[PDB]
Amino acid sequence: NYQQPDYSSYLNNKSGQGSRNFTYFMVGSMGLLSAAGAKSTVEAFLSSFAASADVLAMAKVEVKLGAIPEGKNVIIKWQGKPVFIRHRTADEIEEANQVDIKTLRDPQNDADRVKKPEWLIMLGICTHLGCVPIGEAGDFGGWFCPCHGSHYDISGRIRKGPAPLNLEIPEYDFTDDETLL
Amino acid sequence: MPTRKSNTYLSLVNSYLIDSPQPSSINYWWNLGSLLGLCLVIQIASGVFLAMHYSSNIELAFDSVEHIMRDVNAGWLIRYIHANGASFFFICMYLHIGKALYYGSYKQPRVMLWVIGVVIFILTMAIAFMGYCLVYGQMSHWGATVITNLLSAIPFIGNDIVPFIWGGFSVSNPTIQRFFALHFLLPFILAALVCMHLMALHVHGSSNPVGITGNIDRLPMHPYFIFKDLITVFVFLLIFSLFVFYSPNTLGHPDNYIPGNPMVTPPSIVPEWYLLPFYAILRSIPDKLGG
Amino acid sequence: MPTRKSNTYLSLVNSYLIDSPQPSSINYWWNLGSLLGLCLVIQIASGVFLAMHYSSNIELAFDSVEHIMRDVNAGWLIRYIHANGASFFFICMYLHIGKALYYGSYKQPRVMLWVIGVVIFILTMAIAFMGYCLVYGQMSHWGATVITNLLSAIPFIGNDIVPFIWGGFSVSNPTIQRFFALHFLLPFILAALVCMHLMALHVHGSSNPVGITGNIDRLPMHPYFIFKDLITVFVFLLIFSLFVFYSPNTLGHPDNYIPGNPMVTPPSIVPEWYLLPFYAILRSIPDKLGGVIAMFGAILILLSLPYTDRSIIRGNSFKVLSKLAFYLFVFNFILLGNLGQLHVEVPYIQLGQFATAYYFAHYIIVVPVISTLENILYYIGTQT
Amino acid sequence: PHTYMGWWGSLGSPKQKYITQYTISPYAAKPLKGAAYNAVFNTFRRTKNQFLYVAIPFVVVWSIWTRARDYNEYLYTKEGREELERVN
Amino acid sequence: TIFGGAFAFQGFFDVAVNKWWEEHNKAKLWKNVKGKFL
Amino acid sequence: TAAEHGLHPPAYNWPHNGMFETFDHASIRRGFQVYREVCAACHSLDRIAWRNLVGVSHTTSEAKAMAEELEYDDEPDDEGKPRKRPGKLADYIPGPYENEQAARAANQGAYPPDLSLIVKARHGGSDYIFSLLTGYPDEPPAGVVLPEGSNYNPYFPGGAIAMGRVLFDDLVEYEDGTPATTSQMAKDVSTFLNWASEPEHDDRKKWGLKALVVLSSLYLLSIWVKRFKWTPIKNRKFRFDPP
Amino acid sequence: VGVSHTTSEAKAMAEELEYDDEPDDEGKPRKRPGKLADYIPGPYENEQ
Amino acid sequence: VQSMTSVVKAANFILARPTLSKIITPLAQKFTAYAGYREMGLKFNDLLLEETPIMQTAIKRLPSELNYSRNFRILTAHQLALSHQLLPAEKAVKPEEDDNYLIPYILEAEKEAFEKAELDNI
Amino acid sequence: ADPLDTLREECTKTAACKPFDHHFHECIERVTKEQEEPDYEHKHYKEDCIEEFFHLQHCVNDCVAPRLFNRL
Ligand code: HEC
Ligand code: HEM
Ligand code: HEM
Ligand code: HEM
Ligand code: HEM
Ligand SMILES: Cc1cccc2c(-c3cc(C(F)(F)F)ccc3F)nn(Cc3nnn(C)n3)c12
Ligand SMILES: Cc1cccc2c(-c3cc(C(F)(F)F)ccc3F)nn(Cc3nnn(C)n3)c12
Ligand code: FES
Repeated sequence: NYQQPDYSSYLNNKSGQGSRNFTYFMVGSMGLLSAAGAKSTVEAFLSSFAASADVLAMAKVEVKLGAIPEGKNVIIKWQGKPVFIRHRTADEIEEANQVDIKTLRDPQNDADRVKKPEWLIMLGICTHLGCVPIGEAGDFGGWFCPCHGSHYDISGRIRKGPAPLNLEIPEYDFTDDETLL
Repeated sequence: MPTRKSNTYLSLVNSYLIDSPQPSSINYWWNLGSLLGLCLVIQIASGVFLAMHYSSNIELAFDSVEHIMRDVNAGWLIRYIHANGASFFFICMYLHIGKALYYGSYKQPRVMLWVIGVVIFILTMAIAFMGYCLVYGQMSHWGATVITNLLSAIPFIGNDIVPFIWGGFSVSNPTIQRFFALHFLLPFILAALVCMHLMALHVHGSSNPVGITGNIDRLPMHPYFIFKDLITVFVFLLIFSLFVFYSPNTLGHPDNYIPGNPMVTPPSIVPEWYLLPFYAILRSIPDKLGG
Repeated sequence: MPTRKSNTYLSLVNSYLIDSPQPSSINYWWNLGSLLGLCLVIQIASGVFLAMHYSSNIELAFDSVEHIMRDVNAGWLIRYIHANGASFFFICMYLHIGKALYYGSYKQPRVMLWVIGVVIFILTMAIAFMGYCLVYGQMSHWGATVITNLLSAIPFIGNDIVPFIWGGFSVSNPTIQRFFALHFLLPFILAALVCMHLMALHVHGSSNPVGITGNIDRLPMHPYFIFKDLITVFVFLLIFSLFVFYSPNTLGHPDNYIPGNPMVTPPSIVPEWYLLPFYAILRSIPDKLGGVIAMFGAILILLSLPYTDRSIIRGNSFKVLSKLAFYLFVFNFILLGNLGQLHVEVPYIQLGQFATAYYFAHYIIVVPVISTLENILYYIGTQT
Repeated sequence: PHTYMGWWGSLGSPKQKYITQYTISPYAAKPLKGAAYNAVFNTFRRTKNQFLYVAIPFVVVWSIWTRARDYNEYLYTKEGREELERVN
Repeated sequence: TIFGGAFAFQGFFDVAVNKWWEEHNKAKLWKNVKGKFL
Repeated sequence: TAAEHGLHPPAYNWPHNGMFETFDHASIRRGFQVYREVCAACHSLDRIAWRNLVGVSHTTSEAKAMAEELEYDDEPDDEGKPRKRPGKLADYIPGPYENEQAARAANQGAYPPDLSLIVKARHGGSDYIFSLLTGYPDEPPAGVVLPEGSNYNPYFPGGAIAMGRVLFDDLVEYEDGTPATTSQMAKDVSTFLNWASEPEHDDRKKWGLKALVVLSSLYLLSIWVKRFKWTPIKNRKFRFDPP
Repeated sequence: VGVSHTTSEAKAMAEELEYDDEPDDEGKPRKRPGKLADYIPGPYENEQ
Repeated sequence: VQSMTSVVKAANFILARPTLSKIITPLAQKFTAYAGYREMGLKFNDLLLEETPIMQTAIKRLPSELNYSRNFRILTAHQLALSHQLLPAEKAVKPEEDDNYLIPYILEAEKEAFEKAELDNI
Repeated sequence: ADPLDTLREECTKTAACKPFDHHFHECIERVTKEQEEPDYEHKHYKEDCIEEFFHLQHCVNDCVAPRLFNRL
C-alpha cells in the first residue's frame, strides 16, 4: 500500500512461540501470586470467626467434685453444654451389668462409658436436636429427651426415641475428689 | 426530552416506576412485588432504629430488648414492627411465589429472574432465623443450637465447622455478636439481590394472568399500577397495624420472652410459623445430613 | 452477541469495566477512583469483621476493642486495617479531588458528577467521625462532645437538637449505640452514592489530562486500564501494609488508647490528621455558628467551583497561572491542616484566619480571575 | 441522551477518514525498549518542566510557615515571655 | 485447579520467611532464651 | 510551651526496633519480673492475663504456678457464700488496689494509670517510658517549685509528676544474672510494657514481612504486565496524508 | 407514676426501701433510700 | 463557561490600545509558548472545551480538511501524552501556525445563540 | 555505676554540650541569687532554668541515645 514505519529497533529478538510462552508464565505467576495473597488474607479474616483465645481458655475448666448423694445427678457448665455428673450407686452399675448386643443403636457398657461407678460423667445434650434431657423421665431409667420423648439408659446408651447415637461422655478425666478436663 | 428521561437517575426511575410498560391485564397479585420491597424498606428502617438501642452482648441482649420495649420512646412500636414485619415479609413472599407458580411466571423468558428470586428466598430465611437468634430467648437459643448442630452433619467439614460458626464450643456471646453483625449486613446484600431481581425482570418485563404476550396492550406503571400499588400498600399497612397494635404476639412464640439458658430445654423447640413447612421436612427425614 | 453483552449483569459489568471506552491518554491519576472503591470495600469488610466482636455499649466499647486486639485471632490485623484504611481512604479521596481540580474534571459535562462527589466527601467524613467515636477513647469522647456542642449553635433548633442526637444530656451509652448503628449504615448509603457517582460518570465518560475530547482515541477499560488499576492497587496495598504492620499508630493519636472519661480533658482535643484542615477553620472562626457554617462551606464551595471556573479550556496541564494558583492552593490546604493540630497560639491563630480567608478566596476570586485572564492571554497570544 | 460520549460504534467523534494507525503485536515487541532511558531522562524532563509551579508556591507557603513557627517558638521561650504578655 | 499453585506459593513463602525470620531473630526468641532462665 | 508538651524523649535503638526485629523476650521476662516486683505496688495490668505469658516470657508451668499463688474471686456458690479460688492461666493479673480511691489515697490523690496500654497511649512509647523512669534528676532544675508529694521529671508533661524515682540501682536480683542497673531495669520494663501494649508485635511484623514480599512480587509482575500490554499503544504511530 | 400511684406515693414506697448505693470508691459499702428510678427489689438476692 | 465572544471582545478591547498591547502581547506570546500545548502538536483551538452545544455546533460546521487536520492533531497529542514524550522544536507547532481557525465558527454560533436569546426575551 | 550515668557525665564534657552546661550553671546560680532577696517570694514572675536544662538534656540525649543500648 505504502511504506510502513520501521520497527526494527522495537522488534523482539526472541522466538515466535517463545515470547508468548514467557508471557503466559508471568501472567500465570501473577494470577497465582494473587491467589496466594487472597488465600492468606481470607484465611486470616475467617480465622477471626474461630474461637477467640478467651473462649479457648474458658473451656477445659475443672469442676468442683466431691462427695454427693449416691444416684443424685449434679449439673455443671463445662463448655456451655450441661454436664450431667451423676454418682450412680452400685444398683445402677449392676443394672448396666446386663450386656446388650442388640436392641441398642450403639451397644456399649460402663466399661467405656465411665471410669468408675462412683463418678459418672455424661453430657446432657441429646443426639437429635440437642436438648437438655430430664434426669428422671427416662423410659430406660436414665435421662429422657423431652423434645422427642427419647429415653437415655443409666449407662447413657440411647434406648428409644429419635436418638442418633448414645449419650456422649465428655473427655473429662477423674482424680482424687476432682474433675480434670 | 422530558427531564425524567434525560437525567440518568430520573431516567432509571422512569424506566422502572413511571413509564415501565406493564401489561394492562395484571391483577392485584402483581402488586405483591412492590409490597415486598416496602416490607424490606420498613424492616431495614425498624432494624436500624433497633440497632441504636440493641446490645449484641449475650448477657445484655434480652435485657436491651426489654429496655427498648419499656424505656425507649416508641421502642415497643419499632420492636413489634420489626418482629411482625418479618412474618408479613414472608407472607408477601409466599403469596409472591404462589402467584409465580400459578401464573407461570417461572417459564423460559424469566428463568433467570426465577433463580435470583429463589436465592433471595433462601437468603431471606437465613436472615430471619439469624434475627430470631438475636433476642436470645429460650426459643431463640435452642433454635440456634438445633440449626448449628444440624450443620455438623456434613462428613468432611462438619466436625469442626460448627465451632467455626459458633465462635466457641456452644452458642454464646461470640455467636450472638456474629449473628447480629451478619444479620445487620445480609439484608443489605439482599437489597442488592432485590435490585438484581428487578433488572432480571425489566429485561423481559412482567407476565400477565392470561399467560400471553403483554406487548399487544401495555400501560405505563404510573399512574395506573402505581395507584394499584398504593391500594395494596394501604391494605397491607392496615392489616400490619392490626397485628402490630392489637395482636402483636400471636404470630410470635411466648417462650421467646423467657431469658435463654442452655440448661433448660423448652417442651417444644419450634420455629416461627413461616419456617414451619421447611422444619417439618427436617423433622421427617431420619438422617441429619439427609434432613 | 457475546455472553458478556447479552446477560444483563454481565452487560453492566462489561459497560463499566470491560469495554468502557476510557481515553487513551489518562495517566495513573485516573486510577484513584477504583482505588477508592477498593478502600471502601476493604473498610466494609474490616468493619463487618469488627462488628462481629465489637460491643456498642459505652462501658464495653473500649474493652471490646482491646478484646479484638489481644484475644481475637487476627483481631489486631482487622482493627488496624480499618483504622489505617480510614486514613488511606481519605488520602485517596484527597488525591481524587486534587486530580479533579487540576485536570478540570469538574467542568460542565460532569458538573452533576462533581456534585455527587462532593456529597460523598461530606458523607465520608460524617462516617469517619462517627467511627472514631466508637472506640470511646479520650479523643473519641471529647471530639464527640466538641462536635455535638458545635451543633448547638443553630438558633431556633440548636437548644434542643443536641440532646436529640445524644440520646441524653451528654455523650453516653445511647450516643455510642446510635453512632454504632448510623456508622454501620451510612457507609452502605455511601455505597449507593458511589454507584450513583459511577453512573453520573458513565453518562459522559471520564476526562483526560489533555483536557480535550477523548472520542478521537478511546481504549477499552480492560485490559489496559484494568492492569493499571492493578498496579495502583498493589502499590496502595504495599504502602497500606507498611502502615498497618510496621507503623500502625503513627496516623492515629495515642490518647485514643486511654479509656474515655468526661471528667478529664486531654491537653489537646484534635481530630485525626485528615480532618485537620476543616477543624482548623472551625478553630479560626470566632462564632460557633459561623465556625460550623465556614467548616461546611470549605467543602460545599467545591459545588460553586464549576461555575466560578470561567476557563474555556478543560484542566490546567496547559495553563501556567492556573497551575501556579492550584499548587499554591494545595500548599495552603496543607498549611491549614497543619495548623489544625496545633494549639491556639498567636501566630497560629492569625495564620489560620488568613489561611481560611485564602482557601475560600481561591474559589471565589482566583479561579474566576485567573481563568478569564488566561483565556484573554491565549487569544491575544495566538491572535498574531 | 445527547451524551458527549457514545459507545464504540459512535463515540461522538467527528469524521476522521484520512488518519492511519499502526501497531505491532506485543507478542513481537520489546516491553523495555525505553524503560532505561525513560526512567532517567524523561522523568527528569517532566520534573524540570513542572518544577517551578510546585517550587514557587511551596517556597512561599513554607517561608510563611517557618516565620510563624519561629515566632511562636520565640514567644514561648523565656526571652519572648514579655512580648507574649504584650501581644495577648 | 488454581488453588494448587496458590497453595504451593503460600507454603513456599511461609516456610522460607519463617526460616529466615527465626534465623535472623534467633537470640531474641523465647524458644532459645528459655534455657537461660531455667 | 516546652515544659507543658514535655521534653521529647530521644529515639533509642531498641533491640525490637526496625522492620524485621522482634522483641528480645529475655528483656520481656526481665521487664515482667521488674513490674511484678516494683510496679505491681502502684500500677495494675488488668488487660494482661497469665495465658498471654505462655510462650512469650514464662513456661506454661511457671505461669500456672504464679496464677496458683494468687487468690481470685471465685463465682460464689449461688447460695451467696463468697469464696476465693487459686488462679488459673485465664485469670487477669490483679492490681494492687481494688478501685480508684484506694490507689489515690494510697498515692496522695494521684491515680497510677493502668500500664497494659501506656506504651501505645503516650508520645514516643517505649522511649518515653524509658526516659521517664530514668529522667528524674538527682536535683531538680533551679527555680522550679514542687508541690507537696510530687517529684520533678522533665519528660512528664508539666514537669511535675507524682511518682518518685523507683528504679534504683541493684534493686531486683535478675534470675538470669544480668546486672540490675537502673538503666537495664528501665529498658527491660519498657520492653515488657511495649509487649503488653503490642502483644501481636512479633506476629505483626512477621505478617508484615510476608505481605510485603507477596505484594512486592505482585507489584513488579503488574508493572511488567502493564508495560507489556501497553507496548502496542506505546509503540503506536500514525500518518496523515490528505491531498 | 400516672398508672397506679401518684408520684408522691411511689416516692414514699421507694424511700421505704434501702438500695445498694454506689459505695464511696474508697470501698466503703453503704445503702441509700430508694428513688423513683430504682427497680423494685426481689425477695432473694439470687437464684439458690 | 466564558463565552468566546466575551473573550474576543476583551482581547480587542486591549489590542485597540498600543499602550496595553505593547505590554501584554509579549507576555501573552510567552505564556502561550510556555503553556506547553504546542510541543504536543496542538493548536489553541484544539484545547477548547468541545462538550458544549455551541462548541459542538461550531465543530460540526468545520470544513473537511480542517476537521481532519484537527482530528490528527488531537490523536497525536493523545499519543504523545500516553507515551510521555514531546515533539522536538522542529516538529512542534510553530507560533505562526496557531491560526485560530475555529474562532470564526464559534463566534458565528455564539452570535446565533445570542440573537435567539435576545429575540425570545422581548 | 550504670552505663546511663557514665554516658551522660561523659557527654556533658563534649564541646557540643559544654555551652549548654555552662549556660545551665549560670542560670541556676543567677536564679539562686534572685531567690535570695526578700522580694523573691513576692515577684509575680520568678526566673526558671527549665529552658536551659531542657536544651542540655536534648543535647546529651541526642549523643547518648544511639550509644547507650550497645552497652546494655
Ligand atoms: C508508687 C507510688 C508508684 C510506683 C512504685 C510506680 N508508680 Fe508509676 N506512677 C504512680 C502514680 C500515682 C502515677 C500518676 C502520676 C500522675 O501525674 O498522674 C504514676 C505515673 C506513671 C506513669 C504515667 C506517666 C504519664 O502518664 O505521663 C507511668 C508510665 C509510670 N508511672 C510508670 C511506672 C513504672 C514503669 C513503674 C515501675 C516500677 C512504676 N510506674 C511504679 C505511682 C507509682
Ligand atoms: C424479596 C423481595 C422481592 C422484591 C422486591 C420483588 C420485586 C418484584 C416485582 C416488583 C415484580 C413485578 C411485580 C410483581 O411480581 O409483584 C416481581 C416479579 C417476580 N418475582 Fe419478585 N420480588 C421479591 C420477591 C420474590 C422472590 C423471593 C421470588 C422467588 C421466586 C420472586 C419471584 C418473582 C417472579 C417469578 C416474578 C415474575 C412475575 C411475572 O412475570 O408475572 N419474587 N418481583
Ligand atoms: C429481610 C430483613 C429482616 C428480616 C426478615 C428480619 C427478621 C427478624 C425476626 C423474625 C426477628 C425476631 C424478632 C422477634 O422474635 O420478636 C428479628 C429480630 C431482630 N432484628 Fe431483624 N430482620 C431483618 C432485618 C434486620 C435489620 C436490617 C436489622 C438492623 C438494621 C435487624 C435487627 C434486628 C434486631 C436488633 C432484632 C432483635 C431486637 C428486638 O426484637 O428487640 N434485622 N429480625
Ligand atoms: C467509609 C467507610 C468507613 C470509614 C471511613 C471508617 C472510619 C473509621 C475510623 C477513622 C475509625 C477510628 C478507628 C481508630 O481510631 O483506630 C473507625 C472505627 C471503627 N469502625 Fe469504621 N469506618 C468505615 C466503615 C465502617 C464499617 C462498614 C463498619 C462496620 C461494618 C465500621 C465499624 C467500626 C468499628 C467497630 C470501629 C471501632 C472498632 C475498633 O477500633 O476496634 N466502620 N472507623
Ligand atoms: C468515594 C469513593 C469514590 C469512588 C468509588 C469513585 C469512583 C470514580 C472513578 C472510578 C472515576 C474514574 C477514574 C478516576 O477518576 O480515578 C471517578 C471519576 C471522578 N471522580 Fe470519583 N470516586 C470516588 C470519590 C470521589 C469524590 C468524593 C469526588 C468528589 C469531587 C470525586 C470526583 C470525581 C470526578 C470529578 C471524576 C471525573 C474525573 C475525570 O473525568 O477525569 N470522586 N470516580
Ligand atoms: C426455634 C427454631 C427451631 C427449629 C428450627 C428453627 C429455625 C430454622 C432456620 C433455618 C435456616 F437455616 F434458614 F436458618 C431453616 C429451618 C428452620 F427450621 N429457625 N428457628 C428460629 C426462627 N424461626 N423463624 N424465625 C424467623 N426464626 C428455629
Ligand atoms: C477529636 C476531634 C476533635 C475536634 C473535631 C473533630 C472531628 C470533626 C468531625 C466533623 C464531622 F462533622 F464531619 F463529623 C467535622 C470536623 C471535625 F474536626 N472529628 N473528630 C474525631 C475524628 N477525627 N478524625 N476522625 C476520623 N475522627 C474530632
Ligand atoms: S429432643 Fe429433638 S431429638 Fe432428642
